Amino acid sequence: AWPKVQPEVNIGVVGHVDHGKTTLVQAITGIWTSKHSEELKRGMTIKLGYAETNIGVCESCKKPEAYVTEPSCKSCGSDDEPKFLRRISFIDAPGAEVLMATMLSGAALMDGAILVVAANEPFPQPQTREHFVALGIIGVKNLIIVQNKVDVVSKEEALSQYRQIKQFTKGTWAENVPIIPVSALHKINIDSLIEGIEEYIKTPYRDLSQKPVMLVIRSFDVNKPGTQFNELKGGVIGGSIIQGLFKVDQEIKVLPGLRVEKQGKVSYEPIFTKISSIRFGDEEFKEAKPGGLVAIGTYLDPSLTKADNLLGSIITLADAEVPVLWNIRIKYNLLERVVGAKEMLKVDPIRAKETLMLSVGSSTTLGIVTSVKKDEIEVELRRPVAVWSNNIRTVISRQIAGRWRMIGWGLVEI
Ligand SMILES: Nc1nc2c(ncn2[C@@H]2O[C@H](COP(=O)(O)OP(=O)(O)NP(=O)(O)O)[C@@H](O)[C@H]2O)c(=O)[nH]1
Ligand SMILES: Nc1nc2c(ncn2[C@@H]2O[C@H](COP(=O)(O)OP(=O)(O)NP(=O)(O)O)[C@@H](O)[C@H]2O)c(=O)[nH]1
Ligand SMILES: [Mg+2]
Repeated sequence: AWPKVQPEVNIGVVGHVDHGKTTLVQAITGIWTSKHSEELKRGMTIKLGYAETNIGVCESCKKPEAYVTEPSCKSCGSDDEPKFLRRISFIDAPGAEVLMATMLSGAALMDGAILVVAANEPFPQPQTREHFVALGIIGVKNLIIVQNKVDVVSKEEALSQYRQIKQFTKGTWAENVPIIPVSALHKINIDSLIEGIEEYIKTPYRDLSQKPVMLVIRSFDVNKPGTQFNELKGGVIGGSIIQGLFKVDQEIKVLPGLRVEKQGKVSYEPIFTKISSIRFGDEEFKEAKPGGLVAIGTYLDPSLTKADNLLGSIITLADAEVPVLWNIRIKYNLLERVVGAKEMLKVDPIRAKETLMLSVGSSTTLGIVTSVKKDEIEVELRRPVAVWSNNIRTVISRQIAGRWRMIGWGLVEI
């Protein structure tokens, strides 16, 4: 048998709209990540999608077919049980250009990524470029490029695009990134991709001694109709542990917390609760480490967590000291041009009184620029952000021609 363990690594799946990200995650895991009504009706990813799978290898078989996602080697002609390697998970991003902020929130959770490129579309499409640039900025450099939909192009066409992809990465941080051709729809060469994931997206070192921090991307009311009181539960908060670890029965807090009134002014009150349960996928555990998206059960009124209310928050231990800032100072750099537009225009300098969009951890916040210098801006935010470490990465977007566009990045200075 294979052990039941949490996933130990998060692999992002990014790329231009409809290039096959969600279908690729389904080919690997058997799971369709889209769970929302609007997603099913529109046939698109809107919220971050999630799926897990075990990975093993049949030691008597040849590679790549030796790599499997279930405890059988019958497919490669062996009655032996495959050796368990690890459990992995996928963060499935939306490709829609209007949803770049959601992609950015997901990239904060990624240990590595797959950039999906459709073989039957011109290269490089706007969000092929934009998601690529985003990965570089955020530092998700453990990248595999997947050439998808090879089932609907000729070998000559696939090879032509392959050369253009290598020339695109030439002279960049991604110069040595592998390109793996697949058909996600027809599950062709998926075993080669699994081998690639093992080779190029290793599980990173973790620091379990660091103060526990979870970035929140989901929150739920888990109570269903037709249930007895015996099985009813408090609110559930979902996200990624980025350092340390959490345990059942630990006192925790949600930051910045709840928007309330205090002294005639808007304030955020830290939400204190206790961990009632820990789940990854369909399995319960007593503790949670980095890797995977964890569901933290709490004793909170489920009305506090319903419908992703706490998206963008962080969770820490109750006694942790974490800055919660209404005003932030950013040591920044600007991109040369707007890479996500159909026509890439020059990026204008930041000006005082501009409204910018700031991506910090899983959070997305608008703010007004109150100060500009050569290397530094100060921003007054509409909602405070939890800043759990010094020099956390932020991504800066500007509204250009009616769309939020990534224009730069920086370090939040505390
Ligand atoms: N021929 C072919 N079609 C594919 C392949 N992979 C995906 N498609 C098709 O491409 C369409 C989009 O697939 P989807 O996985 O939803 O793409 P996406 O990149 O997740 N879209 P979004 O950016 O909106 O999340 C679907 O009709 C799907 O069946 C493939 O390998 N071959
Ligand atoms: N810690 C913990 N997580 C749970 C518990 N029950 C469900 N979850 C997690 O919460 C998420 C949603 O649960 P699920 O029952 O699948 O769907 P749901 O509760 O109907 N959510 P929604 O109403 O948003 O559809 C999943 O990630 C699941 O693993 C629980 O008792 N404890
Ligand atoms: Mg999708």
